[PDB]
Amino acid sequence: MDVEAFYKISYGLYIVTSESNGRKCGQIANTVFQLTSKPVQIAVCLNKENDTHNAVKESGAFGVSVLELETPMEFIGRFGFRKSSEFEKFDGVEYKTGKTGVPLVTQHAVAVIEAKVVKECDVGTHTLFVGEAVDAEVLKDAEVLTYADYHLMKKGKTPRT
Amino acid sequence: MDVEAFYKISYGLYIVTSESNGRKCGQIANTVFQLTSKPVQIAVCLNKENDTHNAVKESGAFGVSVLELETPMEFIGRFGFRKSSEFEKFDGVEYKTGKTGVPLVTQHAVAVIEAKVVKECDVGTHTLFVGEAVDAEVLKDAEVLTYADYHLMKKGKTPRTATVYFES
Ligand SMILES: NC(=O)c1ccc[n+]([C@@H]2O[C@H](COP(=O)([O-])OP(=O)(O)OC[C@H]3O[C@@H](n4cnc5c(N)ncnc54)[C@H](OP(=O)(O)O)[C@@H]3O)[C@@H](O)[C@H]2O)c1
Ligand SMILES: Cc1cc2nc3c(=O)[nH]c(=O)nc-3n(C[C@H](O)[C@H](O)[C@H](O)COP(=O)(O)O)c2cc1C
Repeated sequence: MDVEAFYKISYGLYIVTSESNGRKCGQIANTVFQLTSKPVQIAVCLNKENDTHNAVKESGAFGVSVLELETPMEFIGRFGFRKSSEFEKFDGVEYKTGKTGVPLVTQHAVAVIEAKVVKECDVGTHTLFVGEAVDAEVLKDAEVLTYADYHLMKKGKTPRT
Repeated sequence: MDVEAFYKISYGLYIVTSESNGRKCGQIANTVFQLTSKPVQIAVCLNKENDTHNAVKESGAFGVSVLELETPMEFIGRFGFRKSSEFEKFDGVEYKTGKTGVPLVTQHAVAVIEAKVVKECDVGTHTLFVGEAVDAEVLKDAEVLTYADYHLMKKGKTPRTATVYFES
């Protein structure tokens, strides 16, 4: 089995957020997808080792920020290469509080979505949370960043509108 | 709540296949994603009213063909009918059969993945099938077709994969 075949699967790039016990958590995730339309349900798959996973497990709510094409790599690293409980990821970033109580990061976001968890599907190393959308807003007219784009950025390439 | 925000989520375009009661089934789908790496697990979300949904639930296996950017619309159309015979879907289509028994469509595919269902997550109108990948292969050196590209091209417009430029 050639693991490189899985590189061919397409994804967006997002920040998945939640808050539990006054602790704001956020992580980068590429595994975010809409599952149904009646009602609108969005799934996020988070590693059980993540602080954001535990915040979602406890609070039963999560936010999703869809990242824009021009999101800086340091912003991606702020959320994707350290733990929320060990580094204040939200200090220095613009965000607001959703109707569910989750922090919705507006900085570099084309849109934000907040959802309440209605089902958890354990898949081993990760938990697939199924959330029913409670609110969603489009914030910018910018192009979205894809996971494939991010891999081109990793190679030193930079987006040019 | 602005529904347009949900259209900002990215997806690929795939043919999800299965075989049940000696009949090959296939359906276009955009909701296919890798859940885990240890072991590799792939999720596919299918509407309960689709024949492929039932084929996967019965057989416990599925295949995924990742479509190339240049896939003709007529080919995609073969796998998008609510009701169509096996011959209507597969006649003249290049495919091979994996150890799980599912037909792996290789035509217009950049890669194919074969999986055995290990868990089902019922989400109401759809079932999210969690499959443990048993095989996977890269077949071509071509760009993938994203769901957004598909929608653009369908309307005779240039793909995003062509409107965005990366500077080395
Ligand atoms: N939990 C999840 O669903 C999930 C999904 C993705 C990543 N992650 C985690 O996120 C962090 C950063 O991951 P990452 O995305 O930077 O990579 P990574 O998963 O750590 O991949 C390591 C290397 O594999 C190659 N590679 C992997 N995926 C590729 C792709 N889609 N396209 C092209 N090359 C690919 C590249 O090799 P070369 O650079 O040598 O070409 C890349 O540097 C890591 O801690 C990783 O474990 C978690
Ligand atoms: C490009 C990229 C994509 C990622 N995708 C996911 C994902 O889909 N699911 C996941 O659980 N972690 C994913 N991660 C890893 C988390 O963002 C990372 O482990 C983060 O440090 C977790 O933070 P937390 O402990 O504060 O939740 C990704 C990281 C990067 C850089």
